[PDB]
Amino acid sequence: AQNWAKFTATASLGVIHKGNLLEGKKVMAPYLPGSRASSRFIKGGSLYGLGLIYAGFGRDTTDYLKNIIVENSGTSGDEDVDVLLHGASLGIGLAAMGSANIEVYEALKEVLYNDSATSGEAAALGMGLCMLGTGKPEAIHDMFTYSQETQHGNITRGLAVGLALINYGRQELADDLITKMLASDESLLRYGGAFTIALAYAGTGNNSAVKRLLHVAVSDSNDDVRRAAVIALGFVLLRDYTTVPRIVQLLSKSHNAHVRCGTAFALGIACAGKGLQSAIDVLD
Amino acid sequence: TGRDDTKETVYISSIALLKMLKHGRAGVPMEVMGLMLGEFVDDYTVNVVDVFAMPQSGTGVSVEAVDDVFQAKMMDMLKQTGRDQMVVGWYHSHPGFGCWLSSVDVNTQKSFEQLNSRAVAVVVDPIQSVKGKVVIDAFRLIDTGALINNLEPRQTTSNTGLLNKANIQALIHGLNRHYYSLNIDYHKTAKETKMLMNLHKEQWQSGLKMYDYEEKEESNLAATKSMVKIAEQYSKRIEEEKELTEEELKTRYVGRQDPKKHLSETADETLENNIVSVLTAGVNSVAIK
Amino acid sequence: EVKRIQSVPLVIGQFLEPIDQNTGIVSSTTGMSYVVRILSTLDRELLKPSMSVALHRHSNALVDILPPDSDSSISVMGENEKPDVTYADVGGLDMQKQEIREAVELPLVQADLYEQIGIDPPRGVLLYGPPGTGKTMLVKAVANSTKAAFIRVNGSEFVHKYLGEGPRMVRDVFRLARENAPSIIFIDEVDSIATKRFDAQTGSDREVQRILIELLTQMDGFDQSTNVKVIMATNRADTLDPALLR
Amino acid sequence: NDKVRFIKDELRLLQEPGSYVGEVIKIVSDKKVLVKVQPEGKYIVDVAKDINVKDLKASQRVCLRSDSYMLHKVLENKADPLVSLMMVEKVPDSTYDMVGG
Amino acid sequence: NPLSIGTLEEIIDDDHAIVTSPTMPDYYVSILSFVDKELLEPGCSVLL
Amino acid sequence: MSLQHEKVTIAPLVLLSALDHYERTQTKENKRCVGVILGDANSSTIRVTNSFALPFEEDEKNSDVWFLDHNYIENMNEMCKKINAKEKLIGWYHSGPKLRASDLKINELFKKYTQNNPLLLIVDVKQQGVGLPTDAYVAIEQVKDDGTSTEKTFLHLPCTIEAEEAEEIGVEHLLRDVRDQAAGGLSIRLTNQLKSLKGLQSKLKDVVEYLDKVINKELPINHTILGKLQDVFNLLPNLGTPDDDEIDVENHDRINISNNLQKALTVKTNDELMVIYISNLVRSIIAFDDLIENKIQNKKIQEQ
Amino acid sequence: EKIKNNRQLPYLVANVVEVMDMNEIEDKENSESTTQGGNVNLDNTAVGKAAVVKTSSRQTVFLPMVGLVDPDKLKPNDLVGVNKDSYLILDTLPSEFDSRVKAMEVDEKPTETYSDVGGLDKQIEELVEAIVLPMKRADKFKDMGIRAPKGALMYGPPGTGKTLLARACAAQTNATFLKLAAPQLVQMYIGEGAKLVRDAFALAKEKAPTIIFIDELDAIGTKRFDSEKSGDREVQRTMLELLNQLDGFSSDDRVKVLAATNR
Amino acid sequence: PLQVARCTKIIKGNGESDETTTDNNNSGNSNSNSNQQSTDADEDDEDAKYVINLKQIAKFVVGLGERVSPTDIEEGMRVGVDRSKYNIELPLPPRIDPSVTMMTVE
Amino acid sequence: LQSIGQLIGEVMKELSEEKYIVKASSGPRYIVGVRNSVDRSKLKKGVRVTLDITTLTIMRILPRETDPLVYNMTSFEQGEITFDGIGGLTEQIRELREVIELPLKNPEIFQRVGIKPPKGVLLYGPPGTGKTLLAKAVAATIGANFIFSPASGIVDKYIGESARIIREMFAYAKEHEPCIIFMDEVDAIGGRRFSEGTSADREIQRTLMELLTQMDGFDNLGQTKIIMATNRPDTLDPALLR
Ligand SMILES: Nc1ncnc2c1ncn2[C@@H]1O[C@H](COP(=O)(O)OP(=O)(O)OP(=O)(O)O)[C@@H](O)[C@H]1O
Ligand SMILES: Nc1ncnc2c1ncn2[C@@H]1O[C@H](COP(=O)(O)OP(=O)(O)OP(=O)(O)O)[C@@H](O)[C@H]1O
Ligand SMILES: Nc1ncnc2c1ncn2[C@@H]1O[C@H](COP(=O)(O)OP(=O)(O)OP(=O)(O)O)[C@@H](O)[C@H]1O
Ligand SMILES: [Mg+2]
Ligand SMILES: [Mg+2]
Ligand SMILES: [Mg+2]
Repeated sequence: AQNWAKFTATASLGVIHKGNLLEGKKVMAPYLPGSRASSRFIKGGSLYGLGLIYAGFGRDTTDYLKNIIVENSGTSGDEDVDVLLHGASLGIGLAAMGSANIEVYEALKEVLYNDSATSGEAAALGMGLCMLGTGKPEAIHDMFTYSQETQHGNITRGLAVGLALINYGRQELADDLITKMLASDESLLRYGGAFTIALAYAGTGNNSAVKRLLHVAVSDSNDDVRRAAVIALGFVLLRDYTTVPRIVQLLSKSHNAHVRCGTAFALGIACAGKGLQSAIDVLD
Repeated sequence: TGRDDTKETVYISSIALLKMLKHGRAGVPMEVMGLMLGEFVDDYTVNVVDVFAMPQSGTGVSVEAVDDVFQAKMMDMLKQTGRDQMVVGWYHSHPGFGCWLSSVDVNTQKSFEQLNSRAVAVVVDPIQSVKGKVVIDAFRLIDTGALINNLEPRQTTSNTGLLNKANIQALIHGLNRHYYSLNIDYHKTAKETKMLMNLHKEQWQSGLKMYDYEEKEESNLAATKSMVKIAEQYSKRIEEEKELTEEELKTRYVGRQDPKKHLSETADETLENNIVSVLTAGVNSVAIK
Repeated sequence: EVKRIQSVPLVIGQFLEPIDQNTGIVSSTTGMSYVVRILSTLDRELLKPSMSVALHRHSNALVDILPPDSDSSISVMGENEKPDVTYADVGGLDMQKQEIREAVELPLVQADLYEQIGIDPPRGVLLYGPPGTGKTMLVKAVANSTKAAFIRVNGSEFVHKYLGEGPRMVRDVFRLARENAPSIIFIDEVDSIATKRFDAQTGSDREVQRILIELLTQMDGFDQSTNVKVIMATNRADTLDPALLR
Repeated sequence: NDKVRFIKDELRLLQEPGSYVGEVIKIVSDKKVLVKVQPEGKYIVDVAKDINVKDLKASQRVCLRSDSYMLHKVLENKADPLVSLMMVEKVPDSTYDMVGG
Repeated sequence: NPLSIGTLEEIIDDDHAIVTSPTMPDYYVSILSFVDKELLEPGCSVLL
Repeated sequence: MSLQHEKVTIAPLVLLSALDHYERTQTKENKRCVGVILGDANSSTIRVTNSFALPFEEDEKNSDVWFLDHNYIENMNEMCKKINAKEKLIGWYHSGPKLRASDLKINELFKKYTQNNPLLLIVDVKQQGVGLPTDAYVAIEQVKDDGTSTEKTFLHLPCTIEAEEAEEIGVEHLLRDVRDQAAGGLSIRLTNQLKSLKGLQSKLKDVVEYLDKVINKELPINHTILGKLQDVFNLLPNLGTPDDDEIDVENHDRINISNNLQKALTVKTNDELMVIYISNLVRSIIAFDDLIENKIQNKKIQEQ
Repeated sequence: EKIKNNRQLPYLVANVVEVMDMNEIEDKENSESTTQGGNVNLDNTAVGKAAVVKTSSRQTVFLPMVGLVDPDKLKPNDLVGVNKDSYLILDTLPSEFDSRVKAMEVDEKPTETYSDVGGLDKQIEELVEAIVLPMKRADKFKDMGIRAPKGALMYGPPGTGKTLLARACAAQTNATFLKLAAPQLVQMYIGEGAKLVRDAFALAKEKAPTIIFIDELDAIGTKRFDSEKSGDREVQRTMLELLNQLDGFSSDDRVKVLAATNR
Repeated sequence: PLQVARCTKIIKGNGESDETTTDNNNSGNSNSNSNQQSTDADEDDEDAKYVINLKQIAKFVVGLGERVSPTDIEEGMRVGVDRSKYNIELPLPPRIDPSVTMMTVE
Repeated sequence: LQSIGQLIGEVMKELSEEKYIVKASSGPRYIVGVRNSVDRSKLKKGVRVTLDITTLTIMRILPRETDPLVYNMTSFEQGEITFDGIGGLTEQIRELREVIELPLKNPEIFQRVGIKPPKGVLLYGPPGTGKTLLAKAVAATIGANFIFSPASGIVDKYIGESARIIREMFAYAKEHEPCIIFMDEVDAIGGRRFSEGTSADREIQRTLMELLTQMDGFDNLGQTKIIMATNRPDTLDPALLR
């Protein structure tokens, strides 16, 4: 393996070495930069991997990773710099998940303005992991507008869903944002639009949320947009999964592929907890 | 590592897409070509803003037909109007043949590939645009050394992507031993959309506007007359519909195409049309006087 | 989507035969046989019988039906003019003219009477003899008086100047006759199709030989219809094959 | 839904590269078969894994899709040129009930 | 694939031959690889 | 010159070209972009196939000073011949949003290029108008009959589109709207029916207020414009004439065809009602048989 | 530089069916005798003057004739080059023939003089009257005002040195010496054998005066053209074609036929 | 491969009227395309040219390769021309009329 | 250069006012569209049209198109010799004129008489008697449209192509009426029926049959006059003698 295939190997190690927090630093040591330098995928994939070990527990670790991001963000660098910078940014997201620190918000912001191709994606996601559920209005407003400024597609994708993550659990207070994201003519803003409804109204079978997601799924010709709406249903109807197979029978009837891809995923999420015999039968 | 490339998808703007078509239809059967003016950003977006057409040769498309002398002159003209940026490749037009690069087109491309490594070759088919879908595809040379190390998989990872086809045959052969094809998305802003949509001065001059009542008398007369004939086949037909197997009945007593469905369609089309014909008729009489 | 594919540009094939009902075999007018998809919302009951057909340009799919009236060799004269001559401008051969009003005129109008006696219908009509004899004059005459569609070829209107042109003409005239029956097919001279011997050791024979063989096949089908069977004329008396006279 | 989404699968089919009507003159047992595409040339060419070269026999009319020139399915309806020959010959239908004495 | 069958007019013994296909074009071929000069004799049907 | 002028057929590539060249000069805040218009003319319908930028400056403080580079245009035309040598200069695009009277002075310069009276095309870049967002004008010199001297003036030419066959499949290709300003189904045509009536309301309102201006604000009388408005009255329909009674009788005729057809569709559906009802009668047998059968299956699956 | 790209090899070959003609009115429509309908155009149906060509790919193409080739150099039956991948006429070419025809052409046959044809003095003087002297003393055909003889037959018993005299004394005087054979004229392809008589006389007329020495004369020296069930209708067909190209038809006086025969 | 052709007529490339570009007859003798312009009064177009007929039955005008000269190439002689763009590469033994003749040698 | 070549067909059969069937000159019959920049009433059968190669839509109507073989035949009209120059056979000139030159000049007096205007002359005699000279003498003096066609030079190598030549030759003489078509040395394609020999004998028959129906049948002629020059008329099919 080489390229991103080699990237995959190094960040898979930190799915395996999840937990055993004391020995997480140790096992990741010779793949961390300063003892690895053979390939830029290994050096970054240890940062992605290291975050995974410390996910949900990573308050100390957040400080340690933060030096590397500030270092390489006075530059936009070369593309070698990007692969390294990319795995630092996903890593601090995971470490600081649910923390609500402003330090991490601000740090990744300097990455986002570099406009790095792959690190911009990982920063955009990272803001959303750190600041899950807070509802800071400054965070919402800057991301949305920046989405139109950026010309790299990955960065838009990353921004769009990360807004959803920040407006988690906030229900009807997130309602104003939902309307701007849907009103757009940019597919990415709609792709992320679906997910904002999914996470804010998550686990409460609010009828208004399911209606938007349904209408949008059908009514847009754009492929990402369709797909995303379908996957969103599972999040909403997490509590009342009794109703999910009868609602989504419809989407699996239709022979558009992106629809059908998302229909499966919606059954995956919804009946994840405990199998429902019907769910399996529709997926066959 | 060396330097490691991944997928790209070529974003052909609305202005460029029509321009390529215009040039390709006009010079056919002769192969027509031209340079792509654009800008390259990201690692996944090749933005082709505009094209222009290079003078054609009877010696087709080749290494010596491009003309770099006329390019340098063309470049300055774009320079003074702010419409220069940086050249991102070339296009040419084959006629009745698929999207694929000929042996001569490999050698043309190889010279572009040295100058900019992110050079694309875009094949337009204009004799195959007679369908409701315009078949267009893009290619980009993968280096001879690369194929030995089998680095075509390297380009496929990091998304599922469309992995769309619209042509094979010659294309897939050439793919194995040279190039990697790129999928096509088209860019357009929310201004460009409205221009595209509007193709009528009959937006407000098409509901009060109407066809003479002679022509409506013809539609009424044809429609009523024919539905008798569909109705006589349906009568022969439904003397059955009580034997064994639907599929048999359809062959033997001519259930084919469904005469039941065919009568519904013919009735629905004229029924909806006359509501409009009256609806516009009365609207004019009452509002205008 | 599918309506733009239905419309033009289209090359004309001919439906040779079925092998499925959503897949057929056509020979196009490029001089190639193609296996093609067959689009729905079209005929299935004049489609499958040999008849002219539209196929799309480069895709090679049967996307439209083309009436058995169109792409014909010539059109009926039961809805145009007939040659305006009468059998009162025929002077002599009243003796030969008795047998031919017997062939044409009497089963066209009085088909019931032949079944009533139990006598077979009349069949094809041969006019043969040296060219002084007035053969044509009577055919022109009887076509006006009998009040039926009149059709028409000559065997150098079955000219093959493209490959597989010539057998397509045979299928055109006969299918058309059946459709607007009662009808009469005239083949003006057949000294090129009616050649006693053949070579078939070169390409130029075999196209004509195929015309002759197809000609025989459709006259055998033609029987027991209220059409009058082919009027035809020859020069010599030994143009005729023992196959075209049987 | 049944009417609109059948059509979209049907667009692929109509947009075929073309396909030809050949007949196998004789088999080669390396899973290649000598197939004379009938208005065109002779070609020795591999088959699909839907058919075997012992289901194909000389005088098998087959379909073969020119993108590799590879045989798909056999023609389920063959017609012999021997039918065309028998027609010329002609047998009048008669038993011993049309003679007597 | 496929194997374009032509009919061999004649070889010149130097590692080339003139063939005339049934599909009609004539081609100046090479006798080269898994084929010999003794296996090729007029009127034979050769595999291109 | 040529006096043959009728319509301006405009290709979609022309429309898009002037929006693009405006946005890549990034001219805004009422700063303009004037380029060349290319195409066929010496012809009654003026046929604009393509257009390209020309370097152009417009001064906004004083509007009576502008930059046009005469050298560029000739060079540029030569390179147009490379592309397609059926193109010559037949006019110029303006970037809108409207007609200006400083356009009269620009116009002089392009008479030493053309073989026709030069074309003025407003490509509105903000895409405003209830139909097409282009007005089209041509410069005429004429005596004025309201007792004043010979003016040079821009008289309106209608705008329509025709395009290449090739271009036409591309326009549709980018687009994915279902349209509501073009006609399709019944419901679509009701939406267009209403749009047309409100269109009429808008233009007609403007006529009443135009009349108001002449005699209270004092726009100059122009006999040529008001003269068509008189003809609106003479060609106007009337009520209770034997023409407007034919108009009712024709409605009664068409309504009867609609009645038979609604009823034909009802035949078809009552047959489809009986058919599915037979399907249910059939499926009843299967249902009965299934229950006795499922008895045997339950015990076996529990055994394993 | 554009023109030179197109001019460069290769290019396709067509003949000129006819020159159709179209008005130079591009300021509305063409109306030579065919009025144009619908829409008015500069140059999509209101084009300039026209050339119809027949290609060798088996088609015919209707183009506006090229503005660089004049309408005087286009006349029906000219052979002109045409662009290989379009179809515009670049240039004019001299009419090509078959390779059977190019065989007929001179190889510069050497003289062997009449003195090395021993004996037979009177016959040589008669044969010289026939071929040599209407060319030379063409001063005398213009004075006297007689017509030229269109050929001299040399017959007799075989082996009397017919062939040798002809070869020798034709090469002696200076004129085009064509090499044509009677048994050649009958070929296995129908009506190609006739065509080959027309190409031989064509070659004589470009290079006129020419003497066409026909070796043998008894292949086409067939006393039959009343036949019965044979391929002999092809044989006698090229005898009749010989008579049509010895039929007056202008610039044929200059061009003679020598012919040797044994029967 | 090479597309097998066969030459049908040597039309020598000077005196073919393969310059029409210069429309001037005031310059040159104008008996040939190299005598269309008298400044050089010499080569402005290839010295020798050829008309071939392919065995797909399509005639094209082809010229001189870089390894053949007109000593090598003659009328009636088979040639091989490059398959994609036609231009004489290599001369071949006389005619395609030969076939039974190759039997007769024993 | 920039005005590319378009392929020519002719209309076989109007199917509709938007859809026309053409037979091209590449071979294929198409259903083609119409561009609405030309007529739709001058598209009738037999009408020469050019159509596009890159959407196969009719661009425009064209006058008729006539073969270079029949253009060769017309460009032969030379021989400036007068009817004076026929010595001895001046009687034969009065006789020749009855059939050909009096209905040619004025067919109106032959209507009063009440017979069909006649056409056709056979010149037969033992050779060297100036049957060709007679053709060149009447070509000189009247000065009409003439077709001097060798009748064995209208056949060629290809098949069905000898029907195309002569069909359009009658097309030419109908247009440029009054026209006389000189068939000179008509004995090869004037031959007996045959057809128990080679395929050549069947080529004469297919061309001969095209000539018969085109002259008299359900197409007649009416101001075209035939002069047939044959050497012997015992070489001839009785159909053509008739
Ligand atoms: N019975 C008749 N009464 C009147 N005219 C006649 C009669 N018989 C023959 N004719 C005339 O003789 C001429 C030639 O005869 P016709 O046209 O019928 O030829 P045919 O015998 O079919 O020759 P072929 O063998 O070429 O077919 C015509 O003008 C025709 O009107
Ligand atoms: N009179 C002669 N003087 C010299 N040599 C002669 C003479 N007669 C015959 N020959 C020789 O015999 C050869 C054969 O005669 P040639 O071919 O010239 O003439 P011919 O009468 O047409 O006979 P054929 O056609 O039967 O060969 C001559 O080429 C020459 O070598
Ligand atoms: N009646 C005449 N008056 C004067 N000169 C004549 C006369 N008859 C013939 N000639 C001369 O004879 C020449 C040859 O006659 P021509 O070839 O035309 O004859 P034909 O009888 O058609 O024979 P064939 O077609 O078999 O050659 C004329 O060019 C002329 O010089
Ligand atoms: Mg007859
Ligand atoms: Mg001799
Ligand atoms: Mg004569």
